[PDB]
Amino acid sequence: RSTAKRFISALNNVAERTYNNIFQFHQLRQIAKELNIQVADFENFIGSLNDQGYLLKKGPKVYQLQTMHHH
Repeated sequence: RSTAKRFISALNNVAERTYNNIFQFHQLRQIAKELNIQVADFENFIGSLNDQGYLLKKGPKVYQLQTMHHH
């Protein structure tokens, strides 16, 4: 769960700093690579985060992060 938490923390910070909660699938993958997250199946790792509520699909390739922000 530490890995998923670290990944969500990264998305939360990107969204806060950029005033933008939209991420394409491959952009999520690039962030995961930068954090050295290695999972068996990235698609269903993302799918699990969708199931948990962190990401909502906006079409099959794009996601909206569900987060509080400060700005």
